[PDB]
Amino acid sequence: GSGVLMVGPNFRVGKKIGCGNFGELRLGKNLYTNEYVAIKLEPMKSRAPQLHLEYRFYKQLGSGDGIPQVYYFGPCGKYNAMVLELLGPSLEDLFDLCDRTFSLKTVLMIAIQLISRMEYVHSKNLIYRDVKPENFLIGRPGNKTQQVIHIIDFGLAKEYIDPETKKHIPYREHKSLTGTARYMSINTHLGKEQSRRDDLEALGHMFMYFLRGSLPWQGLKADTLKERYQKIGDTKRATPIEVLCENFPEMATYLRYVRRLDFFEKPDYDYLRKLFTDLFDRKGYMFDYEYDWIGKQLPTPV
Ligand SMILES: CC(C)(C)c1ccc(Nc2nc3ccc(C#N)cc3[nH]2)cc1
Repeated sequence: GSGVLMVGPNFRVGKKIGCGNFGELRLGKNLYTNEYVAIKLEPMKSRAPQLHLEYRFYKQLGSGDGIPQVYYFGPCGKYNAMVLELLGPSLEDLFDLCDRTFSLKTVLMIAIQLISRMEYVHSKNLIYRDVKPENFLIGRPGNKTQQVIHIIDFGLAKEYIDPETKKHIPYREHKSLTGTARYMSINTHLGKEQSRRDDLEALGHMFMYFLRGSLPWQGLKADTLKERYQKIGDTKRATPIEVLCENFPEMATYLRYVRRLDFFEKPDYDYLRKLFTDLFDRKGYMFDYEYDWIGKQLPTPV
């Protein structure tokens, strides 16, 4: 036939975009509306499927602020595909573009939005579990949500409230480590079941990462993943919050609060946001969405 890969009745699959994957994220086009989209692909032969249920997580999330719109899920050649709204570059891409350091203003504008974003996700009975700069993308120049920080990849998500019992998932240990070691919470390092508190702690680690330019456990290597994980964990525990957050009192207060939350406990999202909006106002900053990357030349697939 054609020679061209189609998804559903109107989505033309195009070049693969982004870094790493390996052909799992491709640019696409909606031939019917003449709009570009992002297409996530998973070989039907996959060992550990994640696509179809990530799709289900999106259905459960519904339409939300900062949540990419999902258009289709279906077979595509020897692939299973999920089609979503095309977005802009990730926070990691922007960080590199800004010489690997964000100003406090930029970081606070990011943190205020991400705390709300996480609260939205949690309000849908889901815990994220995959916090990292690569999973947060700004909108597209023009498509009016370019200043909005979006969250992607719910492949590692989990329902923390059992749909039938309506009870919080039970506490337990011995969970295998798979997530990204640089940002994960200390309790995650200990093999404990993750809950709402962990998503928040991970955000904190990321905030300090942006503010300092790096984290003090970032260069640890070992002979086995488990060994690398343990080392990073030991250093996180061995580094006092007052040292990690030197010169950023509010960041220390945030991190101390989340690190001390109980497993079943619902975080006080308003409290955490106010720590940052109070500081923001105190510094005299204006929440005008003028991040550090404003004015630069942004990487784009199209
Ligand atoms: C920096 C560069 C690699 C060119 C780049 C690559 C892709 C996008 N845009 C983009 N929109 C997306 C929507 C959903 C998902 C998922 N899951 C990934 C995306 N990536 C923006 C910039």
